[PDB]
Amino acid sequence: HHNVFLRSEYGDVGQLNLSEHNRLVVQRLQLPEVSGNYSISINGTGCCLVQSTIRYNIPVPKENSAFYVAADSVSKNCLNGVAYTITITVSVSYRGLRNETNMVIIDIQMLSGYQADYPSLRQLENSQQVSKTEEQDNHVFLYL
Amino acid sequence: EMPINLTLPENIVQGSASAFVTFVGDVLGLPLSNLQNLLQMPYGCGEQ
Ligand SMILES: *[C@@H]1O[C@H](CO)[C@@H](O)[C@H](O)[C@H]1NC(C)=O
Ligand SMILES: *[C@@H]1O[C@H](CO)[C@@H](O)[C@H](O)[C@H]1NC(C)=O
Ligand SMILES: *[C@@H]1O[C@H](CO)[C@@H](O)[C@H](O)[C@H]1NC(C)=O
Ligand SMILES: *[C@@H]1O[C@H](CO)[C@@H](O)[C@H](O)[C@H]1NC(C)=O
Repeated sequence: HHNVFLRSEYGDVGQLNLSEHNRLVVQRLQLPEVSGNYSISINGTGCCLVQSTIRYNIPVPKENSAFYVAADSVSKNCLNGVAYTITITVSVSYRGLRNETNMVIIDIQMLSGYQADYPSLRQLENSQQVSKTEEQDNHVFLYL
Repeated sequence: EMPINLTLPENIVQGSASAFVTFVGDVLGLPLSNLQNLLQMPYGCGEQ
């Protein structure tokens, strides 16, 4: 048996109940205020899990020493602003103290309204530097 | 009666902020409906 309830300084956010029926389905809660002061409580007998997650975006925090990556690109057919074809080049290096590195994954997000060049990806594949390529949901993943 | 210790980092993009709370009726209940997607990290290898 469990009854769980969330409070803020202005009111009670949620009052959920967990029993034999409510055992395999997950309960979802979203806080309307992202900078509030909330408190949960669970009452009854049994064992339960609580998860609290925060989701946000950060603008590419490249300010500290880390697994070094330098990405840039060039144009070949630049016309009246937007260029039809783009050529992306990246440089990768390892700067940790470990003995040797394991397999690595590089992800590139497409520059808004573009799409991958399948012949270029397969040329990268048949050349022996990337062992696997993949393109989905405007992200290109290369597995080194 | 535990509060929630949430602190958004400085130099954060405005408008991108969400606070979620997940509850489960069993200890091993969460990895049930997300079995195809335990992790957002992509696949592509034998161990993956
Ligand atoms: C227990 O859960 C049931 C589910 O429908 C509902 O009656 C209510 O949320 C709870 N009842 C209580 C706490 O008396
Ligand atoms: C939020 O509630 C907590 C409860 O301890 C306390 O810090 C204070 O009442 C509130 N803090 C704010 C409004 O910054
Ligand atoms: C790490 O282990 C490797 C063996 O694979 C060897 O070079 C040495 O014992 C360790 N240190 C460095 C710097 O590699
Ligand atoms: C948790 O509380 C600590 C205080 O001990 C605070 O420094 C930190 O910003 C809070 N939030 C997170 C996500 O650690």
